[PDB]
Amino acid sequence: QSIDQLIKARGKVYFGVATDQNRLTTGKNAAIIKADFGMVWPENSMKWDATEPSQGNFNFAGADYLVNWAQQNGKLIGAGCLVWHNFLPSWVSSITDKNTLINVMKNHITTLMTRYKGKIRTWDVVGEAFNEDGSLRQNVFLNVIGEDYIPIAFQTARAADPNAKLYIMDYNLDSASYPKTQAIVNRVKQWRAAGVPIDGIGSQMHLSAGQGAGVLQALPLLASAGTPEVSILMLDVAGASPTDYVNVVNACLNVQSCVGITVMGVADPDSAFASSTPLLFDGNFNPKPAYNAIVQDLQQGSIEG
Ligand SMILES: O=[N+]([O-])c1ccc2nn[nH]c2c1
Repeated sequence: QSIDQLIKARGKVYFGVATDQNRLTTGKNAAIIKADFGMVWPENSMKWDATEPSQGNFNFAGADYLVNWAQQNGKLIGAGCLVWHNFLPSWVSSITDKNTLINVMKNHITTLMTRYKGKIRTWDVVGEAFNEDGSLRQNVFLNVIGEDYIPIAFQTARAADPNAKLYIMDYNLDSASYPKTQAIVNRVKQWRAAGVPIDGIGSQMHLSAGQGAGVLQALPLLASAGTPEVSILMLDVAGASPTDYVNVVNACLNVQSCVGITVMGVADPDSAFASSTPLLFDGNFNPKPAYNAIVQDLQQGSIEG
């Protein structure tokens, strides 16, 4: 059974997966994605160091392949991350002039979003902007531009493609009592109050065993920022326990504004954390216990009021 179909039947938008051209042309990835997933994200091909490796020199072959494959196969597309300290070329992080960095950031945003205008459901505009203690991360953007870089990025994105849902994403938002979780909620509330167009918070859920249960409290806390959407991104779970995975899925189901879940890949050998066997399919492309547990969970209705 298809977990995407099953989650749609429970009123959600999608169950998605990260992929790219290499995956689609090897293994059984394309067959599994066609059958079982409803949204794709580029694993690597939309990163800044993939797409703009030197100034104004855009590389779109990989991203184009994924977007076209998704279109041809009737899948939604998410993409990102546009402004991120990760995977950022040294030509960017060496800029010291404020107006230059502002325009470099804006052109990166606008060029990527314009190319795919109208085709992308969700853009992750700003990623990993917070320190663990909840203060803003001192990346090049914060150091050179200051905290206005976040509002500027979102407004620029809204202008470039008003159809897209614009997200901020971060990791270690998996515990309701952790400082980072409350801090992103607080900052997003105040950005939105000031007119900054943040449509979603995406929680990047690279989990260790046993962390699924806590998401049942963290995800509702994230939703309390009042964004129209929240989502689960980059999901994998060390050990791939059915209990962890079912708890994450149920957190999504419990949170009205949660639109869906994206897993970080299809099969274990293709994970960056392969030795932790953290995905839903094994090295034979058979569904693992966790996949089947999710299927059982989604088939079984809850008693609603
Ligand atoms: O959910 N995802 O797996 C995922 C992968 C790569 C991304 N880049 N920006 N957002 C992303 C989400």
